[PDB]
Amino acid sequence: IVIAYGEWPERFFTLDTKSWAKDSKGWYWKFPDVLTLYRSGFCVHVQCNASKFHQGALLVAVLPEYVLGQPGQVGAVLTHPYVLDAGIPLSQLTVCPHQWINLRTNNCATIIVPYMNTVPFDLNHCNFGLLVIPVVPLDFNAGATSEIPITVTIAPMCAE
Amino acid sequence: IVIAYGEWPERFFTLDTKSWAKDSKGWYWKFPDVLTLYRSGFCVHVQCNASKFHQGALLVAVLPEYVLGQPGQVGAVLTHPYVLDAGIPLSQLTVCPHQWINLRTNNCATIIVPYMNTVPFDLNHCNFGLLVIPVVPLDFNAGATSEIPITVTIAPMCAE
Amino acid sequence: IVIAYGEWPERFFTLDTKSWAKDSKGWYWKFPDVLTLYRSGFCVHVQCNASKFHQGALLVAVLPEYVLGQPGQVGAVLTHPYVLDAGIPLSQLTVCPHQWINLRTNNCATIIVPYMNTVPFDLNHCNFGLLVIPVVPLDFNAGATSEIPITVTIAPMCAE
Amino acid sequence: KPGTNQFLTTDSAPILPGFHPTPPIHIPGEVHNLLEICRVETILEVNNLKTNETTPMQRLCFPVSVQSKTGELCAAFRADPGRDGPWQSTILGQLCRYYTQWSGSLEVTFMFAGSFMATGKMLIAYTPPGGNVPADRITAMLGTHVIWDFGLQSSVTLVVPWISNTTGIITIWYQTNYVVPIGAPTTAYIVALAAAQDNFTMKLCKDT
Amino acid sequence: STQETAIGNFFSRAGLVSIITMPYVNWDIDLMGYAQLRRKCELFTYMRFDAEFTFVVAKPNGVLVPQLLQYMYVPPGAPKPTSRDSFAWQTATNPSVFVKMTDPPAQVSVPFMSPASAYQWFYDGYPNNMMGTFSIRTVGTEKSPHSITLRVYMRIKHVRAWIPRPLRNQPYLFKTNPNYKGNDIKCTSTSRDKITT
Amino acid sequence: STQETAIGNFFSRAGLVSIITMPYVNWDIDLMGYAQLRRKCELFTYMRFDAEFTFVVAKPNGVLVPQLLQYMYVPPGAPKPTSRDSFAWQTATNPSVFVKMTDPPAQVSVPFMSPASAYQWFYDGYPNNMMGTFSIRTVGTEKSPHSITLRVYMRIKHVRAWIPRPLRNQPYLFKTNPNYKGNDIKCTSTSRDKITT
Repeated sequence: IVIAYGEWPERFFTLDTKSWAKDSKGWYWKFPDVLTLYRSGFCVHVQCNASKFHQGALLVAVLPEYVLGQPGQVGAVLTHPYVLDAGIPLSQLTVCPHQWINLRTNNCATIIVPYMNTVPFDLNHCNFGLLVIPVVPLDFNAGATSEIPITVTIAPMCAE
Repeated sequence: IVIAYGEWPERFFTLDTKSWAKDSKGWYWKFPDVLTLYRSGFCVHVQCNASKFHQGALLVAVLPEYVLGQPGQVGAVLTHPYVLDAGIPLSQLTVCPHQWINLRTNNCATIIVPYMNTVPFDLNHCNFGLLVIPVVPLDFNAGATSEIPITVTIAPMCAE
Repeated sequence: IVIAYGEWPERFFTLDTKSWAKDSKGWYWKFPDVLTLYRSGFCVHVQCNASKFHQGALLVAVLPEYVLGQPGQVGAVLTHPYVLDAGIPLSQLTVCPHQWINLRTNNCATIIVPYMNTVPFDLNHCNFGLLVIPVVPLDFNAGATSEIPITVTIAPMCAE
Repeated sequence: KPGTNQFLTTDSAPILPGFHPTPPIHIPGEVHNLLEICRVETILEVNNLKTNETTPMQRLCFPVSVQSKTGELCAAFRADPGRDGPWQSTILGQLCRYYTQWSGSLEVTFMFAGSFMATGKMLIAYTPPGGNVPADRITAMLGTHVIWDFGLQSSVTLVVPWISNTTGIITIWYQTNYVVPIGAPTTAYIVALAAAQDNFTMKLCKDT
Repeated sequence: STQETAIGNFFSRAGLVSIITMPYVNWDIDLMGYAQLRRKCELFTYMRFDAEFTFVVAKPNGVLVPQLLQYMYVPPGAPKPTSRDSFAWQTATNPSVFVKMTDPPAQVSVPFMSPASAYQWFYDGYPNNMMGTFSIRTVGTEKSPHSITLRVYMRIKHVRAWIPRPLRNQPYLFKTNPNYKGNDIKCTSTSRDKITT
Repeated sequence: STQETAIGNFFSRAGLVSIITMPYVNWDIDLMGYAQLRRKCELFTYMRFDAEFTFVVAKPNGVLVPQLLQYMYVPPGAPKPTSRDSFAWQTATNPSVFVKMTDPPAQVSVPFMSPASAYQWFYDGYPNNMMGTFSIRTVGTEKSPHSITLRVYMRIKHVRAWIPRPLRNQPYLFKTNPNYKGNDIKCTSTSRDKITT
């Protein structure tokens, strides 16, 4: 587990599983839009199951106040993942809370994100984004499954 | 207050106000249909406001398992109030819990009805009816208001 | 009772009774002119007797240093009661000490006003006015009395 | 240091050192804060129709009559003191034009002015900011509402929970028709008063 | 907090009160001048305070010139000057201030000056609250060759107010008493079309 | 030591923020001006601070002239002036400063002014953080005969920052939102010929 900025917040909704092909670019989700006054945290949980003959490396990281240059439950696909579609370079995305989904090693990553806003209480404002970037392209031998699924689980924490 | 059979159950919904004319016959409501597994009581409250120059006498009484010979929130109008539209005579309706709305005297009547069914837990079954019968016809002099309204308030008690 | 600004001052003179018609506008009296070195308070008492079949609403309120834009015991009649005949709107007359003479409810209103002047001791200076405004016009059915009287009683308190 | 010989308005040698001003007295009634002024009820102008400009004495009340059927809308207005409309005629609305940002709760009181022999019922419902005005009495009853009968009580107060500076809208419905005996007037008038609660504040100064 | 709406803060931030052009002049002190401040003062009945004036002087077109001036203050009871060479300009009972034009503006206060205990914005009887009179001239026996215009800014300090009264909505007509236009009364609020919206 | 890289030192040494030429003008306060400071501020998401401005004025060619000026500050909610002789220049709610040209520059601060608790450089939703507006004019009814140009320097004090975010490498296109040129993306680092050296 990784706690965003070391501050605890004070059901199990499962979104659709995106398919990771050999030429995919990335995906991102906005919160709390994806689950559709307000004050609540979250517990993001991403799992990527694949055989031992596959290789790759994902990079899941939150990004508060992620403006672009309302997807919904389905999500969206980035166009230029090198500049994160917002001008900021991908090579320094590690500043924000993050995790690695190295397929040679553990295939699960969970992030605890508390409430981060300039007002104590808040439907038109999206707090933070959740980016999944295939830093290392996925490869396999012929005859294996051509698509490796990824599952995202969202659990509200300390809602009010 | 009158407690049905002396047994306590263990918001304030206001229905539409029916108009009491000089030739009206009566009204009845079914429960718990009027507020639309289940186990709950009720707290019926009927008020009839009129001037001091009017006269009349209502008779509000519940009747468990009141079969006829699904109105809804609006209610319904009896056709032959003498036989209660079910064969039973009106003159012995007093056996069930009841109250009088004598206009010369108090104009409010509240009834507490607990759960009365053959099974501990129950949408297609209506438990009891609520009959309002103008036993004494209303009369007034010319020039006064020709319609006296009646208001019904329902409050669920000990719902589960 | 209502005490003006919460400060006690430290016979029963009865003025003429003005007649309140169905198209009247208002009346006002100046003090201490109406009872004709000086230092004294007052105890104003206004009563408006009417039958239970009448309706209306008066607004009696004092107003220190009430300049216009010497009536005497008789009084005077306002010309444009909406602007209080002085430019100030009637809708915010409630800032000054006041009372309501709602005919459906109590028909008496008494106000205690202490001495309010910039000098410890004072015949040419009028301290405060006393306005009576029919905010809600009076109405009745035909055949009833067409004029409802209002009586004003003045009692000096702590005179010197 | 920079910033000398400059006249900042928002920032002195006496001219008569030998003068001793008159000592004060105990004139009764002194205001230390403007909040003590915005805490008294004042008459609202709900009947702000375009036909009362010629005779502006009828704008302080709205009527109820026997001609109206049951379950019908009577009056409706927003709950924004700063914006133009009915709240222009109250001391709170007038003083709120001298400031920029305000926050806190509000309370509104009504007062029946009919005959003593008239009875009935009226439903007052307030909807929170964000949504739509109710289209039916049954829809309005589910929200925050107060049932008022003028046959027993003569004045009721509805308290607005919270406002800030997309505005809350208040409504007045017809629970039951207006009943009246023979020999009494067939029309009654209602006056509405508004005032602020004990948590109203203002932040920045402005000029009207 | 609640300190942002106190009576002291509500009467601060000195603003323009009068503009004088001298292409000698007399300007009596009168807070009931510009309608912006008159309506604010008329909220209360009795007010007690003192002022602090500031004179920023400059020729038209804005340029400054090395000229010497004299601002002279006159108490409520005193003969006001009536000529450029009267004995009033020389009598010492009423103070005066000398300052050159190419200098920071002259700042001077004035205490609570009244026989009573508080100013009265509304008097019901017949005859009182005069605050003084300022006189401005260019020092010298000859005639100055440069036109000047100065604007006076006034602050209010140590404010106390009594007996609040309703505000005013009708337009003003005179600077001394409150007559309105009693034939075209303007309503306070705006107007709808039907009372349902 | 480590005090040389603290957040307070990193946002000091007031620099030029805007240059204005008047051959009346309005200049709204906007830190997201010159790209040198915009990239530095965009490092964090939430920032809270106050500023301290300084106006050095002079005619072109550098020579100074004895002229009187007026810098006027407008809060976020207020009507901005629209003419040389509007009532905005006379309303007293929004403060103003008078200073002659042949004088040390006028230094004035401004507090943390926002309904929220911190400035937001990145807002994801739809409609907020305006800081005010300065207005400059030459005092006088006539027309000034001398052209002026002034440059505004701004400092930052009591800096607090929250939620660091990645820096920016692509060139800017607009002063309000971050669109880049999505067809000629420039790489961050330089390029070798073969990865052995």
